[PDB]
Amino acid sequence: MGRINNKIDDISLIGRLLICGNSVDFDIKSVNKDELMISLTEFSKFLHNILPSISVDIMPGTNDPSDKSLPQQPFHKSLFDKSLESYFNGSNKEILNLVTNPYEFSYNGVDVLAVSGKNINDICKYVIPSNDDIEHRLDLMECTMKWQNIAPTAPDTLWCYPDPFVLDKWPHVYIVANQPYFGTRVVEIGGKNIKIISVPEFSSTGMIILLDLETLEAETVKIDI
Amino acid sequence: NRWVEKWLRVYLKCYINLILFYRNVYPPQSFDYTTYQSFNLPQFVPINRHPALIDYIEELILDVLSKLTHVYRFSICIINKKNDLCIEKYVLDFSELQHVDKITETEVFDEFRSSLNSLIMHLEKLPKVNDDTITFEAVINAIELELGHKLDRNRRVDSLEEKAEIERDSNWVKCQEDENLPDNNGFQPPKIKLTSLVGSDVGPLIIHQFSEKLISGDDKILNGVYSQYE
Amino acid sequence: MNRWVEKWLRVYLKCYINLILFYRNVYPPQSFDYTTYQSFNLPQFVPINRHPALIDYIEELILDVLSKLTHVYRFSICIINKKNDLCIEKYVLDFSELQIITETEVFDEFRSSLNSLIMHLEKLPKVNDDTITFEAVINAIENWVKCKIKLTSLVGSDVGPLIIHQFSEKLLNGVYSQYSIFGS
Amino acid sequence: RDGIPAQQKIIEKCIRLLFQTKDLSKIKKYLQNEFFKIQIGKVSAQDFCFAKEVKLGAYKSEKTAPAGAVVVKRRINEDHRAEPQYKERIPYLVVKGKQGQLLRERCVSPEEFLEGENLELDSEYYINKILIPPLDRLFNLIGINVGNWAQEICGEELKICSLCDDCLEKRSTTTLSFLIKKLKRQKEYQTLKTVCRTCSYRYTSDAGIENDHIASKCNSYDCPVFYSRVKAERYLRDNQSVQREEALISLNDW
Amino acid sequence: KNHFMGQNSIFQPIKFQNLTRFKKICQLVKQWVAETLGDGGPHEKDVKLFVKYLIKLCDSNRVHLVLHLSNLISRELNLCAFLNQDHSGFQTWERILLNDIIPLLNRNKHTYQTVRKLDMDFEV
Amino acid sequence: LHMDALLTKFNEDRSLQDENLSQPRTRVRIVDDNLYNKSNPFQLC
Amino acid sequence: GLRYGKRAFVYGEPPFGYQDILNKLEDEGFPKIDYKDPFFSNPVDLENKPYAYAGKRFEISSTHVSTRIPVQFGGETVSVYNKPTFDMFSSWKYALKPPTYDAVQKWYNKVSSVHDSLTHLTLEIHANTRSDKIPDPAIDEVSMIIWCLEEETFPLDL
Amino acid sequence: MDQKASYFINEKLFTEVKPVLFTDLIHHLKIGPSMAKKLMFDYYKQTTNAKYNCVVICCYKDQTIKIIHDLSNIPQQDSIIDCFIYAFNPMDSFIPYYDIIDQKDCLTIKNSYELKVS
DNA sequence: CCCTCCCCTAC
Ligand code: SF4
Repeated sequence: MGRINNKIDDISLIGRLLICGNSVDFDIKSVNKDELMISLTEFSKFLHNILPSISVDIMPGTNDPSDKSLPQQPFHKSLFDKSLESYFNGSNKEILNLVTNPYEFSYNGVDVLAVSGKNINDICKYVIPSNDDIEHRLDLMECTMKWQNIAPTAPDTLWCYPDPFVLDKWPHVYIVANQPYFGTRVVEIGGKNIKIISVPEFSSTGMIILLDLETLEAETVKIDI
Repeated sequence: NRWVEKWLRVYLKCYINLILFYRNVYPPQSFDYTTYQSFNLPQFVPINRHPALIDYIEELILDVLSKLTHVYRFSICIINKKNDLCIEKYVLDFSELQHVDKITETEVFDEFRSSLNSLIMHLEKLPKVNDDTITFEAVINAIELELGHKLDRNRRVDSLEEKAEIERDSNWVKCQEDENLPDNNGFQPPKIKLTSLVGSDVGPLIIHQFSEKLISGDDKILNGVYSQYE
Repeated sequence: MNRWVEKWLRVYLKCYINLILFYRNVYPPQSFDYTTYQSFNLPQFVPINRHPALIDYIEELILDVLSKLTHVYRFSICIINKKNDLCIEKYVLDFSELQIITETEVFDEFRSSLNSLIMHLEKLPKVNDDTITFEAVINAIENWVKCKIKLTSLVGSDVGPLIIHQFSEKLLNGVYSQYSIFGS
Repeated sequence: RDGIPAQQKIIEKCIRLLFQTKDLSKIKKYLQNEFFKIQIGKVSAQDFCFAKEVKLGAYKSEKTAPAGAVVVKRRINEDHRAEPQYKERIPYLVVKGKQGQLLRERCVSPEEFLEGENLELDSEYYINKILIPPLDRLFNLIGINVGNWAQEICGEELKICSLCDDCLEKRSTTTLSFLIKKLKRQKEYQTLKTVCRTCSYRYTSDAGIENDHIASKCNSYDCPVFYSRVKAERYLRDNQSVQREEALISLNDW
Repeated sequence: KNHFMGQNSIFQPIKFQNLTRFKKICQLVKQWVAETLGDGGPHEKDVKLFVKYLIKLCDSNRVHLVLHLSNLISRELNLCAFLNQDHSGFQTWERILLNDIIPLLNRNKHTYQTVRKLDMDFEV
Repeated sequence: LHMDALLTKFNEDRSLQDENLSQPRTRVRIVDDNLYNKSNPFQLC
Repeated sequence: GLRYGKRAFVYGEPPFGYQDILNKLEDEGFPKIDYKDPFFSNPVDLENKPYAYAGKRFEISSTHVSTRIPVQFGGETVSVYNKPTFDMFSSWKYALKPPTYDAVQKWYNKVSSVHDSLTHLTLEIHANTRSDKIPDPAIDEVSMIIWCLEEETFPLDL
Repeated sequence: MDQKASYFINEKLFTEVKPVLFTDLIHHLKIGPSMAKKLMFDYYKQTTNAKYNCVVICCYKDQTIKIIHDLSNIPQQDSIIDCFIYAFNPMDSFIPYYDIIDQKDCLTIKNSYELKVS
């Protein structure tokens, strides 16, 4: 909101805020509805305190109460405080929009692909004696882009369907969440330029990424305590 | 009588957990900062993870709430493990409690948060307490009730409620005011210290709070329990 | 008045003697009855010796003590180390009552005194077997034969004419060994 | 071996509790919990199968034939090559049946029981005839009977009665509970599938596609993981799951 | 509930200026002491009423409330310094809050049963 | 430098400008062309 | 040692000892060790009914304080008959002891170049059955055979 | 603006035990963040009773927001671009509580997209 | 309610 840095001109350049998932972390094996409701009410309080200042886009996460399959549907129309009824009337979705786990945000004519990161964690959990670092993760992202698919490990990532994961148009910017390391790289495959950004988790090393659409540049802001 | 009891139980649980954590009655490693303890706690009150301790605290809170009509003062007594001397007394004064059988959750939880914050502010300023050299007790002050005399009829239990009632009736013993305090030896007699703290003043719940501290002695009192100077 | 005092003092003395006997090693465990007896409606288990002879002897001693209650100033139970003939521990019940008081007040006072005694005996260090013997001693104010301290005060009856004060004192050659007495 | 593994485990646990704690209240509570679990249906369905050998040529008549002989003959009728060897144990289960039906009539085979869409095990018959006699024999010497303990035990949610089958809306709580249940079931199914894939890697020697299909093709009846996977699939494909999805859609229609 | 409360609640709170809630009367006292500083001195009747309320409050074994009120007055006086100092209002208020309060703290050491053992000097 | 030195170096010389709060500056308008386009490949029923 | 006092009367020595008490009790007719019979943790399961089987009476009692008989002096139980008389402004203290510091800390801390055997051969088959009918030695042919001679006891190393 | 924000801070700090942030003053007096920071700087002085623990953050050149905990050795002294008191804490533990704030006209940056109902 | 057949175990 510009309250901390006080640079109104610089802060106002942030048109939209995109939450990539993992808003609430819980163990589904032993969890009650009361604690999840408390966490969701806290998240709704934050959203109501930040929605007037900036638009917020909510994306499903791996540990969030959403479908375990990779094509996760949006969170719900429910699970939020009663103060969000105006935002959830249905007509006003431009400032608070919930999308599926894989989506193509056409932000100001720039199409970007964002996922929760379950696929990368799925290949990471496998041990391949033929090939967990930032460079290794970036090489994995490069291989994923080159193979023209989003989830190379189909059984681990998705379960059946009701194939969307087969790419039909290359996005300008690749966004993957829930990664221990942050890295950015510009690539050139087949004469096309694709940017890959791996935003890190906010619970540990809570740094965020500011992606400038004009110059295709990403800068990191670190928050300590 | 439905929502009031829940809020009172939550407040008592947070009070007991904070008192145990900040006075080093139990190791801080066992205590964990958490918000959910099957109830919506007002703040991040540290709750111990010991199942036996959790059950004991819950049973104590339930027993206190069961006789809250005849109880006008609830206190937590801190006594040294070595010698039976009360070195710290924390009192939750229930002056009126507005007992009505006929306020929302935000205001009550705000008052509870303010009370717990004042208690924490009082507790941090206190000196550190050595490990495995302190114990806590529960002493309540009543107006009109007799405990332990309900087993004179040889009653046979048939339901869980009556068994719990007969257990709670005989779980208290009669004591006297100013019993565990030093007996005023006269050689630099101890002078207890009184500190006043703000209490919750919601419409259904009116609560006053204060604490007692020895802050004195005549040798053999507060010895090796305050971690020397600091 | 005095009828209730004597009636409850008999039971209180019997329970105190039995608890002192069981919690120490004057007599071996699993020789008492701690499962089917309650002293003063306390949640704690009060043990009673299964041998009729020992119980009869204890009752006779209590009755003899109460017969001369107006002439005894102090009553105590001693802990004696074998082959040393020294009083390692002494549990003294001071008497200062003067010969009104309701029955339930006396009952509650005795219940509190027994609770304090049980709590004090619970934390006592473990003692090895076949090394301790007990003896009852009374002090005359102003059969029976002529005869470092760690005092621990216990709450006694003070609800009126009863001014009984309970306290214990402590301090052997390796008799005390650290080791849940109800687990066997 | 004439009984079931579940009764053996229950008897062993009860005997151990009686010999160690000597508290009949704990045994009663455990027995009530087990009976409630059996009545509800949250059982592995593998420890409730009998194992009795059958001798085809050593039976006086069809009427005197054992319970497993009926299953053996039923399997032989559909295929003559399924002839068991002499003194070979034949697993079978007892599904629920009409009042007065003979025990040998049902004789539900595990293959037919698992494949059955609307086949429910006889919880009452098992609970009585497999638990009450042996527990009574082991406990009547003390002076108590297990029969008393056994006999003492419209709407999506449990409002007594109520479309969506829900009287109180409570959207923020009902949808949270539905999501929690669905997430737990999905996580259990995913863990079971991963375990089955890892087990089938022994033959497949591959962790990618075309091995999960082989892992799901497994139908071994000697492994509890297969029974758990079958139960999870039935729960996912049950009408209750459809009702929960419809209720979620109705609540999210605002 | 059992014909033993004796009032609307288990105990009858001390009422001053037709006020019952302790926080409400504390805020009223804070407002009074804040506005009285600029007036050059509180009225004698108000001080007498406050003293009577304090002595009634002590007589019911509520010395914690008296200590809380004294702490509130002392905190207000401390926080009003460097801005409301030496205007004939702070000196008189400090003198009153000393003379009519500090000695009044160590009186009537009762707890509905005999007299409390030892003594207390209070944090104040 | 001490905390007080930094505080008196930074906060004391506050600009106190461009903070009228009566006419706040408008945020950069970023639109989502796929918000109403629908036809999401990953959308499932 | 601790002095008895200025004027103290000593009682007679106890008739029994630490080791002879058990032998005397056994000779009296009671078992040396009174092993606890099966009981009920809570009296709610007692049901207040006679427990018997095949004409043999069984006595079952709970260890809870509700059903425990009061301590009797001289063979006669003692109890209060008059109604309790509660006074005003009475203070009470909890009886049950809390868990100790040591227990909590411990809980947190833990959480020959001569052939003397027989040659062995193993065979298994695979048959391509039609639909689901199992192998049939009349309409189904053998498609694969696997053999594995036991190398542990197989000599000649051919 | 003085004698009102100071009184509000005094009340929120001592009448009820609760840490106060500058956003609270933005909600209360509807003033800009710079004015609220100046108010915290003014209130930090002329206070004899040190009954609160001030919380000061550091805004680095790389926008590395850090909470000061040692108050003795702050790394990169020359790299700090802004310094002000984040909040006043009456005790060591912060544990702030957040609720619904009706920001009707206290916004300093307003999104280009408005809100419409029905 | 008791007999017969089948299953299973202990020595
Ligand atoms: S079922 Fe049992 S055996 Fe068959 S695959 Fe899954 S685990 Fe391996």
